[PDB]
Amino acid sequence: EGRVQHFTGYIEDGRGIFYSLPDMKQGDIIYASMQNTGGNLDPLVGIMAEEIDPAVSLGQVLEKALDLISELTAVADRIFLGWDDDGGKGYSASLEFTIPRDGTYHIFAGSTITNQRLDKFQP
Amino acid sequence: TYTTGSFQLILGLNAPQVISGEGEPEGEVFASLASKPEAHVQELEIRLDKDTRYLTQHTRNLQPGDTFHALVEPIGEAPLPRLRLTDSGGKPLAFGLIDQPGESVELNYTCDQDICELVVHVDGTDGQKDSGEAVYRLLVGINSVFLESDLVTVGLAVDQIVGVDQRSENFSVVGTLKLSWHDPKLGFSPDQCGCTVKSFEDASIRAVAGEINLPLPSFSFYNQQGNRWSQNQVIFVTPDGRASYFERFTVTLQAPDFDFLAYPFDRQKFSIKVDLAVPTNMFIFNEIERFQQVVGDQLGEEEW
Amino acid sequence: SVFLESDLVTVGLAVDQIVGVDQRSENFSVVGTLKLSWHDPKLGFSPDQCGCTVKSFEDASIRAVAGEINLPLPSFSFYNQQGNRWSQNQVIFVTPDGRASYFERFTVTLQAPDFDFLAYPFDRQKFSIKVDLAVPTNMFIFNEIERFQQVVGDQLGEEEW
Ligand SMILES: [Ca+2]
Ligand SMILES: [Ca+2]
Ligand code: NA
Ligand code: NA
Repeated sequence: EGRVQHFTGYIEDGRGIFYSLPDMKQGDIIYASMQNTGGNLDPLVGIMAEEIDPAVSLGQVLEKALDLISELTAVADRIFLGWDDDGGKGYSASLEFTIPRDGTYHIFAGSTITNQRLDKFQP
Repeated sequence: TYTTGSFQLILGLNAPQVISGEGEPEGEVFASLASKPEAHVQELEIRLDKDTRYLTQHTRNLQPGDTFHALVEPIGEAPLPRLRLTDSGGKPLAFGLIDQPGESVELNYTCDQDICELVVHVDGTDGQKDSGEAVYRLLVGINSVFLESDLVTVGLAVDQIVGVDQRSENFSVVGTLKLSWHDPKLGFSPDQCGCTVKSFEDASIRAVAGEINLPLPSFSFYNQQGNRWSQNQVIFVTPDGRASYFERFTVTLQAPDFDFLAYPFDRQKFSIKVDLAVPTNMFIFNEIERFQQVVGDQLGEEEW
Repeated sequence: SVFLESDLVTVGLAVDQIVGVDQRSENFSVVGTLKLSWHDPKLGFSPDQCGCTVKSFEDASIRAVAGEINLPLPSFSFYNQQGNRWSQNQVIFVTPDGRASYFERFTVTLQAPDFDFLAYPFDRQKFSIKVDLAVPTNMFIFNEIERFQQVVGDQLGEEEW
């Protein structure tokens, strides 16, 4: 009947927290759901088997007054094997991922890059 | 006439409980939503002064499955502005792509959630405002494309100029205030009361909005000193969404537009400013109601 | 950031009318405009609930809004206030970011025993409008002065003082 875990955490600056999954199996289906419980955080949840650092070029995407959906889509799709953007529940802060091969994987729990204001667009 | 609003529909197949007011969902599904779509398109010429250089317009309400197109164009040789679309929260859904010739910055989007509630942005953030008059044609569409401010007709009349403080540069006046305004979201359904009219008495538009938890055109006398003595205060709401406010009042107002330099041969301005307390994008004054003589001629009285 | 720092408020003031001076009782009255803007992440508004950038609390005292929200805010008092103040267009705005602002046109009566009328009419005077916080330095402090409008507004004909 499925197996479930709970976690609570804090995204401090925008930069995310890593959770390690050892002994993942070929075929097994990972379900992840990330809900805001305080602050203005719009969640981003993702999966990767290799630890290469998202903060630096996500930092570089912020620097661009550039469109952006395409720029962020391209970066995300390249850095994560599967990913999803909080958008409350409208963007269904949640994914389903079937594990391609045996090994240790890591899920990323953090912030997306969004605009919050109507008075100016500064994401 | 035809009537409007929201409803709860209970459908039952071999279920006598449904005609008794009793809808608890049960059993196998038999029914749902039955069927290009319908389109809606709007003009507006937006204008971008030194005063106003970012502008946003809240869209009204797209069904999952709906496509949104928008195009800006220069009126004179004014610069191509930055265009984008966004949700009510400000998360971006699109950007403006400047076109093949380079005369129109166009943008495109079709809709995800069972409510998409979109917001269009255009900015003249790009350069220093040289004479502050570059103006644009904005085209918009889905497939009343923009949700509009409901329109209030305000009226005022004065019965007595009852005090003038020459030292402190203020005065006092007695008068009558009326606002009438048609908002469907106000709508009273008649069988509850058994009447055409619902009355709220002895309270401030503000207070009634709070009680009802909806938006209303609240206001303040701009230069009011302290408190105002308001009598025959009332707000009327009919079923239709037609609404009215009536208030005789006695208010004390600061007017530093006084100059007493050529006293007694001076002349003066008594200005009674009534501002709203909500932006232009929700309510605006649209008409002036001459509901009575504006200034009430008792001439013997005489001081001013 | 290993020690907990006071969040930093930028306050601003401007006067529109010097409307009363009581020379006997050594006080005066003034009409003006008060603004405090201050960034506190702890009332972060998440946008999809309201469907807006802005959350507004209107017609109440920072104190009262803190009480309603049950969190800490930079409340203040005009220091030498006599009796009550007539406050209009009162409001406090909070965006998602934790950026917050207070706006209040007011009409207040202030005790100034810094009056000396010894060389009347050749006397000169100080109208001081002191705005203290009501919370210590270790929670909130004033960090900037906002020149949001002309501080004193030049109508020169008016003339008494
Ligand atoms: Ca003294
Ligand atoms: Ca004057
Ligand atoms: Na009089
Ligand atoms: Na005076």
